[PDB]
Amino acid sequence: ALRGTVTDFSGFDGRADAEVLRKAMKGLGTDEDSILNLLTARSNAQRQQIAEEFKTLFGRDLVNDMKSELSGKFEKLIVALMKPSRLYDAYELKHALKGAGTDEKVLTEIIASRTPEELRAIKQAYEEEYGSNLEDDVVGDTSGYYQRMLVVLLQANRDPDTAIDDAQVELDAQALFQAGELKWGTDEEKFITILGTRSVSHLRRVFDKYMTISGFQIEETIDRETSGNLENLLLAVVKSIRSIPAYLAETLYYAMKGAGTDDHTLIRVIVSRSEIDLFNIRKEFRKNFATSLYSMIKGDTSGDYKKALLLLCGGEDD
Ligand SMILES: [Ca+2]
Ligand SMILES: [Ca+2]
Ligand SMILES: [Ca+2]
Ligand SMILES: [Ca+2]
Ligand SMILES: [Ca+2]
Repeated sequence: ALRGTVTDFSGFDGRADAEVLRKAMKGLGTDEDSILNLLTARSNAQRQQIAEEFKTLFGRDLVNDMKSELSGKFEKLIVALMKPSRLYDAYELKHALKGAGTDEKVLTEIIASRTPEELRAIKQAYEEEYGSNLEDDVVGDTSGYYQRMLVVLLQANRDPDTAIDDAQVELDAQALFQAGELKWGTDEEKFITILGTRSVSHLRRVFDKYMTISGFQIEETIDRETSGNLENLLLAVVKSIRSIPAYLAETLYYAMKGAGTDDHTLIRVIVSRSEIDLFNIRKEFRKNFATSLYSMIKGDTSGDYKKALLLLCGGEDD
């Protein structure tokens, strides 16, 4: 079902590749084309072996050399591509948090689209890497119901997917109805508990029944009822429950759609999902925005950046 765009190379020889990267960097200037062409053609696992061979062959650090050679968005793109899979999200998170300011958009985006299983792994990796607790870190950087919603999510405790209980679907839909529209003010607590812990197949049935019952889609009530970070967060959770590929295909679009471009987001989503479901994130992008992801990047990006990007994504028509 899920499908990425980048895969393992068939005739992979880590040693050969490491040499191609040395030549491409040795001497005056760089062959940014030889780098971008090689790296976006190997799975992330293979990129770790290549970086291994490079050290054992030349006693040099691949990532550090490139950090030295490449620049701007291309660097940032290659540097993110080199990051080990099990550590990238943890790396993006630790970076949204740190500093004086936080990037809630990253916290929301990562915490909402990632499955419980991935939330757990992301949690282990984060701790072993920066010697800190992810929760403790988020809690300390956020507040209000936004913080509570995140923490509920960080528990990666969401209920399991069993046969749907109708009476239970009705009870939950009616509960959300009374907690928002039929209430003077909002009972965010109920939204947080039901949205953050119920099983996926269940909540999907709850979204429909709630529409039937109120004439609204849960998304509109959320918008009518809430505001700020909690709003964006809850919209993010509802979207992912419906379809992560679609929710991510949507946040990518809004990164480019605007005049400029949010390269950070554009980079993060493509890289992070390249080997998970970037293929599906592609279909949902065409179906809902009429354009293929390809053509959209092709128009907003440039340089080797644009070249690497399009090769990771690929597929002109979607
Ligand atoms: Ca050089
Ligand atoms: Ca540089
Ligand atoms: Ca209300
Ligand atoms: Ca609003
Ligand atoms: Ca633009």
